Amino acid sequence: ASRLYTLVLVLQPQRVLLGMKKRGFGAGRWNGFGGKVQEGETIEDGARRELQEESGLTVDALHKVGQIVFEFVGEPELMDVHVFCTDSIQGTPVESDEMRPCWFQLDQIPFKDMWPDDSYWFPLLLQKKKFHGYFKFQGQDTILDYTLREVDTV
Ligand SMILES: Nc1nc2nccc(-c3ccncc3F)c2[nH]1
Repeated sequence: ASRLYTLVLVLQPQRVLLGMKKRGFGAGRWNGFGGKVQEGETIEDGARRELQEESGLTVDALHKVGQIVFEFVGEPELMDVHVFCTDSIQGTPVESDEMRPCWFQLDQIPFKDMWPDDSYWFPLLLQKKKFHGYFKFQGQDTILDYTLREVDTV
């Protein structure tokens, strides 16, 4: 019982693009760009589509960097998040009713205003490591337990 999601991080040598979600699930936290994968769509095509819908950017080749499975206690569906990065985009990040984008220097990633698991795996993404993670949450703030391991093949 799992549902597919994508997450794209635009990660350049000295800065990363994040978006502040304004409403809905995850609102109030900085995040990459992503969402649910659609019927008849590959995961990578879904990742590219979500980047455009949410940020206004067009991506040239996505790299698989991780997979994170989220369990929220008391919710039946696990969230199977496929994480991608890119360093080459076209377009200017667009603020909309759903998302406020901002570039961050790597030393200033706003972990206090992100989902708490990001503090664990974002540093691997910054060092160009690939990973498989699992995080069990109670509510949206408490990690009850987790696993996180580096892998050679996502
Ligand atoms: N960067 C990041 N960390 C997260 N932690 C827990 C959940 C989610 C999440 C957000 C939106 N849709 C699905 C999800 F699984 C996270 N996204």
